[PDB]
Amino acid sequence: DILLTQSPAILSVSPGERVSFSCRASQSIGTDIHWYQQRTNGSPRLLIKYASESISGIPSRFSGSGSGTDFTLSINSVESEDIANYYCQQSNRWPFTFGSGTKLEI
Amino acid sequence: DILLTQSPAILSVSPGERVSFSCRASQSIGTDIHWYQQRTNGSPRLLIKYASESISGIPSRFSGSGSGTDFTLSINSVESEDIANYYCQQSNRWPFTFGSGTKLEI
Amino acid sequence: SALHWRAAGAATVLLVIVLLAGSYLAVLAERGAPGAQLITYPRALWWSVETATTVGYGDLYPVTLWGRCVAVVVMVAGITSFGLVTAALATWFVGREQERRGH
Amino acid sequence: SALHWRAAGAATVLLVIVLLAGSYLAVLAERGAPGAQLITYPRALWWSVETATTVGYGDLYPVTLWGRCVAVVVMVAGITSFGLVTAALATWFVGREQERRGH
Amino acid sequence: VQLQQPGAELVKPGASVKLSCKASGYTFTSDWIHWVKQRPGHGLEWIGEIIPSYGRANYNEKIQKKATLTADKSSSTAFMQLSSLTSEDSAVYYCARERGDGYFAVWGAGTTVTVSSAKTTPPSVYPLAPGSAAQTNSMVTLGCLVKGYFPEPVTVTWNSGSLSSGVHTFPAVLQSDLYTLSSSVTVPSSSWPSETVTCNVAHPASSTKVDKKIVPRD
Ligand SMILES: CCCCCCCCCCCC(=O)OC[C@H](CO)OC(=O)CCCCCCCC
Ligand SMILES: CCCCCCCCCCCC(=O)OC[C@H](CO)OC(=O)CCCCCCCC
Ligand SMILES: CCCC[N+](CCCC)(CCCC)CCCC
Ligand SMILES: CCCCCCCCCO
Ligand SMILES: CCCCCCCCCO
Ligand SMILES: [K+]
Ligand SMILES: [K+]
Repeated sequence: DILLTQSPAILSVSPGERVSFSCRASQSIGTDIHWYQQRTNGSPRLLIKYASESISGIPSRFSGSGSGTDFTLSINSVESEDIANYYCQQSNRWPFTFGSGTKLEI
Repeated sequence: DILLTQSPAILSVSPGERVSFSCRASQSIGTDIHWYQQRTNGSPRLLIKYASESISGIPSRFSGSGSGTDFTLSINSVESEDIANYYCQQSNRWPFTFGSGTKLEI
Repeated sequence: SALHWRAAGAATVLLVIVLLAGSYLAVLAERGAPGAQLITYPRALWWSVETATTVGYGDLYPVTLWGRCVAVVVMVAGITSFGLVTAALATWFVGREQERRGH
Repeated sequence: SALHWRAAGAATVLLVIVLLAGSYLAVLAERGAPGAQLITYPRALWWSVETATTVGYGDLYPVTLWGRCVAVVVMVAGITSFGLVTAALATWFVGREQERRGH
Repeated sequence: VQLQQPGAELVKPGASVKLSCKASGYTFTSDWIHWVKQRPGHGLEWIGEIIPSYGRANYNEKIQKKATLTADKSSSTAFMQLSSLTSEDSAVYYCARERGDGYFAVWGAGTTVTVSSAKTTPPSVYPLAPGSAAQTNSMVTLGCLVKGYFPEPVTVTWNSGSLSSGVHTFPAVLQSDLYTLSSSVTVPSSSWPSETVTCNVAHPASSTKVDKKIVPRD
């Protein structure tokens, strides 16, 4: 099935900077990638769908880009509340599959 | 023609564990992969067809997964009788071809 | 209200239903098959429209037996409906030509 | 039992036979050609159905000369049969419209 | 609250449990309910899916099949039957809803499943108040000790949720079949004794939820 590789497992950044998470798919999947945020002891929370479509109720600080096999989730001006684990998820081919996850660290 | 690579030539595992064989195809072949078991001095015996379809008369212990270019044959709870050579075979493009084989060792 | 026109209309409504049912049935038939892409409704619907018209883009197609079975029903429904419209236009053209000659 | 209806039916049975023969002939024609994919009956049959309808998915096609020859027979049989049905519907529509006018 | 999942389930090796996910809100026929497995510290693993308005279920074939999906259209509840479990099957299991569009718009709080021979033990909540001879600053730190409970899920709140700032709830520590943790709360020193401060502790597995006010020592 489709393998989603999440580049650096950990991402350390300074308060206020722009930060980017990477999601590499083992095969072309168009824009059928979705991003989720999971805080300590919380459950997954959909942030971006179809690589770039913003979700209602999500800070405009969050945005996504890419298509094919390379995707990026971006946060303009990081901050405390953004500390969490981030995961990509594909819905192009059946088994759906999830990425290994990327932890944001300030 | 289509090349089928069988990852570790030998697989050593403890009694009762779950074990997985790998079959990598040089090109996308859908689910047209089949697995065979061959014991010492015995002849090949079809275990799984089309990557995951179980065969009548085969222990439920055996299962297969994958599609595209990565396939896996799995055995839940290995045991003596399972000691053998395992081969994958593709029927996607003509020459049919076989894998190099993987020997299970307990 | 003539028969050929009612048929044309009935065929349209029917084709629309086939597309919809087909979209739903395809997802239900394909999910569970490794490598399948006809697994969400929005694109399944686009797939059915491109199957009924036979536009042939090659971007989506069924890989399971039931999906293919569903695929045939949609193909045939599509080819048949568009052909029925052709027939309804012929009946129209033949009738008014007869008038243009008196009868 | 009118001619156009019998023809429609005869065309259906005939098309079904062409599909089947085509499925068998394609495998026989393609096996032996490096890179060929029309080499098993189940998908060959799906291939013939998608060739007769011209749905155009692009997932299977012949690479040898005889397979292509077989492919033409199926294409033509398909396009012709579905067109014959169109013609049978036109004959129906024209006849009942004539009634709706007396004659 | 989209997906309602029980907080926890204790299971003996070899045994089997049946998890539930009660949904509500906008429900369609095209809805799929998914189950995801998360082992502590690791990532998300897709288990399987079910289409309720038809009962069809699909499972992830790359892993050992320990689940069985089912649904009850009337009570809008999805069920997952985990059979013959072992330490490997211990984890949090989430359920999610998918509108046939490929993404999980909504998740359940998740159900922590623990597999061991140990017995359910409710915790002992002890208060943590400063020593009579401890200087003070604009802020004062209080806390409460949740000790000797087993099945891992315990939820700590202060003033039944009304107090959330200045709170830290440390990860349980396991020793001899019993987990133990502490939670700390920080309020302005000028307002503690005055305005009460209570730590609430709910322990899902024992269907308990004890309260404990934090007052100064004798
Ligand atoms: C010689 C004449 C042709 C005979 C062809 C064999 C009989 C047809 C299907 C057998 C199914 C099977 O056991 O296989 C399913 C197949 C492989 O598992 O996958 C498939 O899903 C291919 C299905 C093809 C669907 C064709 C639909 C036509 C409306
Ligand atoms: C200028 C007008 C066009 C002339 C084209 C040349 C004559 C046609 C075929 C020659 C065959 C050959 O010697 O070659 C076989 C070919 C290559 O080996 O492979 C092929 O299989 C291509 C075959 C094309 C089949 C067309 C079927 C039409 C019903
Ligand atoms: C000779 C090719 C004919 C293709 N048709 C008609 C032309 C369409 C531009 C496609 C109909 C699609 C509704 C008929 C296919 C009949 C199988
Ligand atoms: C002839 C009825 C449509 C084909 C059957 C669809 C079944 C989908 C899987 O449950
Ligand atoms: C015109 C008859 C069908 C085409 C010939 C098929 C031959 C297959 C290979 O033996
Ligand atoms: K076409
Ligand atoms: K095409």
